[PDB]
Amino acid sequence: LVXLLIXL
Repeated sequence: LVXLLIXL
């Protein structure tokens, strides 16, 4: 969702 945070 945000780069590699929270999935993509």
